[PDB]
Amino acid sequence: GQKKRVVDPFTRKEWFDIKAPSTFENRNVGKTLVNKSTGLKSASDALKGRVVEVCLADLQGSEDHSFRKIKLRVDEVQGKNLLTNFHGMDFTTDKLRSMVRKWQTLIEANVTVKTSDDYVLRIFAIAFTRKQANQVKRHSYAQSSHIRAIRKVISEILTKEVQGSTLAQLTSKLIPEVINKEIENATKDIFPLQNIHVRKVKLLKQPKFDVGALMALHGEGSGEEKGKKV
Amino acid sequence: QNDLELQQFLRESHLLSAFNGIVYQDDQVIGKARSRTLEMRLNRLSRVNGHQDKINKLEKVPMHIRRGMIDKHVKRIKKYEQEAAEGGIVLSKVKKGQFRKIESTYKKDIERRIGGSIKARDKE
Amino acid sequence: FAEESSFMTLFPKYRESYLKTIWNDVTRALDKHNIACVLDLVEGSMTVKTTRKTYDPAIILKARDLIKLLARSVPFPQAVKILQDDMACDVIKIGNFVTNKERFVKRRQRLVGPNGNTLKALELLTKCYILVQGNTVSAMGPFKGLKEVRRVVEDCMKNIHPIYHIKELMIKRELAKRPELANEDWSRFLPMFKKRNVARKKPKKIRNVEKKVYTPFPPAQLPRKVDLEI
Amino acid sequence: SQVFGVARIYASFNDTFVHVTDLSGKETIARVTGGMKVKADRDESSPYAAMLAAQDVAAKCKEVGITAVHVKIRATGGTRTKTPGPGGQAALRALARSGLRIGRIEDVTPVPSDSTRK
RNA sequence: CAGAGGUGAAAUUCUUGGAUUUAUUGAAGACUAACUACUGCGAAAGCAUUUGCCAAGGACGUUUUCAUUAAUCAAGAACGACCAUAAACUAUGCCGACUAGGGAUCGGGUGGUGUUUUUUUAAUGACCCACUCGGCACCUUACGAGAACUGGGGGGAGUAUGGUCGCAAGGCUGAAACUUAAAGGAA
Repeated sequence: GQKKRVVDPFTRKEWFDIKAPSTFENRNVGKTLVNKSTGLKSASDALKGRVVEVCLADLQGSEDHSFRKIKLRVDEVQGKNLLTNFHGMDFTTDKLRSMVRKWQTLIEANVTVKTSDDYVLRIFAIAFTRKQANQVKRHSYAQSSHIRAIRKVISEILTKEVQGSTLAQLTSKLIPEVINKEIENATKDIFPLQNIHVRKVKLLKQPKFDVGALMALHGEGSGEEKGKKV
Repeated sequence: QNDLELQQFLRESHLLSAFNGIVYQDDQVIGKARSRTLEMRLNRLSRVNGHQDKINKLEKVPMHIRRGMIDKHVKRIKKYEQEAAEGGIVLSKVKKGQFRKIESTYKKDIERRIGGSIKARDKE
Repeated sequence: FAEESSFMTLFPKYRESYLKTIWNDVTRALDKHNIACVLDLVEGSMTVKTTRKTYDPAIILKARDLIKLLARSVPFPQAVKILQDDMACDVIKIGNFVTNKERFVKRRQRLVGPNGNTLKALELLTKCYILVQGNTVSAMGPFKGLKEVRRVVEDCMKNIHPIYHIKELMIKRELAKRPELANEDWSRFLPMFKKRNVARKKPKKIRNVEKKVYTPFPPAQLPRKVDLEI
Repeated sequence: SQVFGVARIYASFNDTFVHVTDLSGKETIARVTGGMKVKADRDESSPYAAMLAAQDVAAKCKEVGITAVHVKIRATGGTRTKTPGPGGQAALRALARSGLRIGRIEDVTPVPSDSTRK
């Protein structure tokens, strides 16, 4: 039949940029389109649900976070800025495919923990059984009771690292990979365990908004702006 | 099972790949593939009614160089099937005294000189 | 250029005496594409990195495929045919098809063939390089050949024999090399359509309606003559 | 100085998709597939079709104001081939050759993680 | 915003009442990827996410206990009116009442005495080495009569046929009682 004639949809598009929370280094991550702020769907509520997936290397300046992408959820719009909060964390698939080798065991755990806020998080963990230096047998398997005990102490100490953190404290805790060092130190009594990682953090429920808490995560701001000159 | 062109292509797939889209049908097969293909077909036809001491005559090779040929070929076979066994690779299954037929078997024409199995040990 | 790309696979320990030998050829074959590569022999890994002089954006993906082919134990002159545009990998998964180990290994050995004939004829027809290893099937080749070998392997793990697919591949080659008959369907020429589903049980369902209810408690045993006398 | 979109190249067999969106993925900038550039209905996956689709993608991205793209290259995945078709590397090469800067190439095909086969 | 599947090409199909692609979220039914092995467990068919409960089982350790309670199998028992489905398909090997081994691996135990571990919260590892018991396999060795879901003709490769049973040729069709139209074929 008859279809449609085009009218260019980039004349009604508005550019915002995304300010990341201050639990990171350099916080301008990029820009985002949205339709122009008309009545009946204003743009500031056409936003506020969008998550962006950025790289932690791009958020932290280094390159040892070249894996480990994270998600930032848009919460509050002010003055052509999208202030975001932490929404999750995930490895790239190539990292854990680069970690998995045969002739070892992968012990993976996960716990659903509610923080010192009322965010509830499903937080994961992977760990691979190392072989010691001077080990001549090619296997280095765990005896599955060592797996249950390792997974037990993984669950206990990382649910101790949450509940004893807020979201900002947990994010600043898992940027420099130090919960992995806690797992390694707490587990070398059982098995050697190379390259423990957290690998995945999911938000499940989020409490309320608390604009004051978000603006204290970012920085202040209030405007009296221009005035019309007639 | 009673397709002739299909089964001929199946059992002459090895030396077609050794001496090569590809050609497989006669009236398109150029030299060394043609000679060994025709010789393989004539051997397989003549192994029914011809005598077993008269169908597969080995080329006369001296003792101290045929035994070295066999030892180096078995070293190749053991290295190949050991490398495949420590990899995942599923190999085709041979009988107990036979030599495993590999790419050097098809290229080097080694079975005319060494046979398919040591028939003294097969006899005993 | 690009920012940075870095892939890494990690290889099993027995491969290192081969990879140490062929490794200078890998550096030649990748430095003609301006890709660095390290071979770590202590952690047992192979990494490829996009350097400052890489103007081909997509070649780091083929370098990734090359090093995981080297890890999956294809040889070097076979595996450097992945650095060219007309050729790619596929890793068919055959483990999740059938239940018992006997039927699994018999269908996988059927995929290999007597003396390797089925596999070598498949490599010849599809112009691919196929490795039946473990409970998966690696393959390198052109994309039409990869589509063909994937359908061959999956239907071989289902019950239909692979020499039917080899026959229809020969039929399709000698049917594609004529200028006419190239927009007509070849289903009358292919013998693959068997119509072998031609049984239907038609009993009266005497016991099969509802017989032999299950009780968890066993019956007692017929006692011996000694028991019957004492 | 760069403005970053993402590339979202989905390169199956039988077709390729070059679909730049913004950094979130909610707003699209010039989805053009392979089968809409030149269609013999079988050359949809071809490197020529992927180069044409990525070239007028990069035209509209330079029109809107995007200078660089983060490349997310996926295959059909699922319970299927997991290997990108012939159009993925061609679309990536044409996106780089037509002015756009490339960053963060990553492979986001859906590995099915215990699938629904039998 | 105009195509998407799919194919060797196509097609049935979906699609401007927005398909395919992208992002957020929900629901459903399965399934337990890589780790995954000539490894483990189970009487066999079989069994792979976490945690808990319920009973079970095996090997080892034992200066515990009972005291011949035992081994094999015909018979018999346990396991194995709606929506409609595949199995085999190239294979292998010399058997048992039978001697020693060798490397690797799984579970337990003993000893050694180094490194990872570590400390006055409980107990508890991992690796290396030797020995030992029991397993799944593999590579070899030495030595023995090892005899006394039922229905079957007689080797393989061929050759001939004045026998018996069949199937099959001719010759332009129309068109025969009719030297007969139209039309078609052939050359």
